[PDB]
Amino acid sequence: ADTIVAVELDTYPNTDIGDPSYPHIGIDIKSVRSKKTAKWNMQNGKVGTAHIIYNSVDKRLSAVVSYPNADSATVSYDVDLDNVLPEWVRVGLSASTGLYKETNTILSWSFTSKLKSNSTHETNALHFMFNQFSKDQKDLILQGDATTGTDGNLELTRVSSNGSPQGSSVGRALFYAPVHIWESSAVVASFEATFTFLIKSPDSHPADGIAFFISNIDSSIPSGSTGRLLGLFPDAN
Amino acid sequence: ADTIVAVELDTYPNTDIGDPSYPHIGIDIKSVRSKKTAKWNMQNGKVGTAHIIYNSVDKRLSAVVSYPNADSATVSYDVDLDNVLPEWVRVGLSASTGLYKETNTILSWSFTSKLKSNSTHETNALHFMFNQFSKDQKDLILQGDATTGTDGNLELTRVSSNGSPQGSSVGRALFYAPVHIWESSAVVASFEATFTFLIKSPDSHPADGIAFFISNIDSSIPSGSTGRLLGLFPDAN
Ligand SMILES: CCN(CC)c1ccc2c(c1)Oc1cc(N(CC)CC)ccc1C2c1ccccc1C(=O)OCCOCCOCCOCCn1cc(CO[C@H]2O[C@H](CO)[C@@H](O)[C@H](O)[C@@H]2O)nn1
Ligand SMILES: CCN(CC)c1ccc2c(c1)Oc1cc(N(CC)CC)ccc1C2c1ccccc1C(=O)OCCOCCOCCOCCn1cc(CO[C@H]2O[C@H](CO)[C@@H](O)[C@H](O)[C@@H]2O)nn1
Ligand SMILES: [Ca+2]
Ligand SMILES: [Ca+2]
Ligand SMILES: [Cl-]
Ligand SMILES: [Mn+2]
Ligand SMILES: [Mn+2]
Repeated sequence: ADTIVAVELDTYPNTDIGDPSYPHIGIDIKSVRSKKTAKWNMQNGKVGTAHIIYNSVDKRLSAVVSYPNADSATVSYDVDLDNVLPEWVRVGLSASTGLYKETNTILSWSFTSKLKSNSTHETNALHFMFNQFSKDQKDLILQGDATTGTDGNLELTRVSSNGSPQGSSVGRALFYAPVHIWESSAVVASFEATFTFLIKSPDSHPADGIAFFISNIDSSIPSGSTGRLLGLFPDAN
Repeated sequence: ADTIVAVELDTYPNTDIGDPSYPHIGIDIKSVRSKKTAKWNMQNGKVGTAHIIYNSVDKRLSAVVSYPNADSATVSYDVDLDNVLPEWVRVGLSASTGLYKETNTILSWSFTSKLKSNSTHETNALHFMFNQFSKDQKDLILQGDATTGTDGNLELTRVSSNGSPQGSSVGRALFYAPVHIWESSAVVASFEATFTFLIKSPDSHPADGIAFFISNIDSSIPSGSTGRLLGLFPDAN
């Protein structure tokens, strides 16, 4: 099975598998049942921003989601990455719909990682930034329904000709290169990610959400992970 | 056959392919016969640094090689990358030995590329930095004889357990992800690369050199490209 660390922007309450009763952001460590959540006043049709940060000094994974002129939703959690992930991983965005639906449109995505070994500036780093996406975005691995379209955006889940979202869709985008996120010789390991997103839904209840995730390098969309499993997990354990 | 743009640090004069009669730096555009060169006072067994810069404003590819407390060697040449390379490329380092030999050790390597589209801050960027190479360096594609060591270095060509280099060796390391180096809607496409290198020879005569190159994404070492072809070119044309 894949190993997943994720921050979920969960638009649909699946109370029967642990979700609080409202849209929420959550920190997911090898399970769709979030280790920590916070209430998220999601806004239909508006562009939001997510920021995810980790450092190995405090060993705290944190995330904040916001819209311009609204209160932010924020969540933090203890995590030792040497403990949960392999040394080398890929990073990605995932989204899904199920019975209920929403656009899962990514307008920008940036990531930076740094791994300072043993010595006094002996730092390896990777940074990438996408402020638009091309039709052939060769440095992304697109999985499932994910496409990079005419608009210059990444559509994680299937969108019709008119821009209207489709149900029972799942897609991910992974950065092409593996990332060295820990090494036992590192004096400080750290990363950050940011992305801007447009979740819009004709439905009463949008579903199901978007996540930034870190996985084993050979991760793929697990079977039956559309809808509530957010393209990340094979089951709800 | 591959499409190659390179900066060569050429330690061995092959004057029958237009090398000048001394070690030299050169700019190579689809041929081992450099479009331009400058004399380079190579220093056997000392750590040197190379810096390669390109912007699409001036459309000029420039390179400097130096050692601490020595004069530098510099070369520049007109290059429209859109006219030479595909939109997507890989970036790498190559070296070879032939009948004469040298260590072709890389101690660090960084690269940054930026592509500003149509719009006003519509920048995509990639940056990586290796100040130490690990034994399993998963974000490098190693070709031929190249290896990464538990000593933290990248040996592009074959070195024996006792430290002495081998003849008839060729090896390359390419960053794992494809790089978007130009786009027809770009206001500015630019990049820079730096590496530190250690070339040592027990011989009186070191050969053959190290190069930073940009290639078609599917580039591989041309058959028989040891010696003067620097692992870059299938022939001397
Ligand atoms: C919200 C209004 N409700 C509550 C009244 C609702 C909505 C749809 C069905 C519901 C109930 O019940 C059944 C029951 C059955 N049974 C078998 C004959 C008896 C167990 C079969 C189909 C449905 C549907 C349904 C019919 C047609 C097409 C698809 C679905 C569907 O996917 O249901 C979900 C899975 O079914 C199997 C068990 O079902 C109970 C689970 O929990 C029940 C509460 N529930 C279901 C859902 C929507 O779940 C889907 O969409 C979600 C949002 O996109 C995703 O998170 C989720 O993964 C799934 O895709 N939300 N809450
Ligand atoms: C293994 C013992 N060694 C090492 C001690 C060895 C063996 C033979 C030679 C050696 C060295 O050196 C030279 C040097 C010269 N020079 C000019 C007066 C001085 C710059 C001329 C000939 C030789 C020969 C030699 C003599 C007779 C018959 C054939 C060769 C021969 O090199 O054939 C080799 C292949 O050739 C094909 C290319 O053909 C046009 C080249 O133009 C000729 C000028 N030349 C050849 C060389 C060396 O080329 C090899 O080594 C280079 C350095 O590693 C590589 O750049 C090159 O690709 C090739 O591996 N350098 N200049
Ligand atoms: Ca949910
Ligand atoms: Ca030469
Ligand atoms: Cl590729
Ligand atoms: Mn949830
Ligand atoms: Mn030359």
